[PDB]
Amino acid sequence: DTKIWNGMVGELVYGKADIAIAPLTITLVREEVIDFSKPFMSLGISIMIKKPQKS
Amino acid sequence: DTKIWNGMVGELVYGKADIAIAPLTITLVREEVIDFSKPFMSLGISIMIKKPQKS
Repeated sequence: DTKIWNGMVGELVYGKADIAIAPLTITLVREEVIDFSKPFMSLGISIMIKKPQKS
Repeated sequence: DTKIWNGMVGELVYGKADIAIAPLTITLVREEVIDFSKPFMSLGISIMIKKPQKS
């Protein structure tokens, strides 16, 4: 609605913060306003299930 | 010895090539001379063993 970044990006875009060292997912629209470094931690959606025991 | 980049980077640094779309591992010393994009394919060292035989 306002197209105003909240959160850490709103602290980075609006001069409130100097840098971010945080679990920030690199997306397209986030690089449109700030600059990421290269990723330090690759990840993806994973399947958490119960550890099974003796059906 | 010569500190001359061979390969695709030597084609990119020395103006021979315009861009690289190739399996190029992003390292520190490679970014010291050219600019990578964000990685399109995360990977790592994997363990190839024999598939369990059907004997």
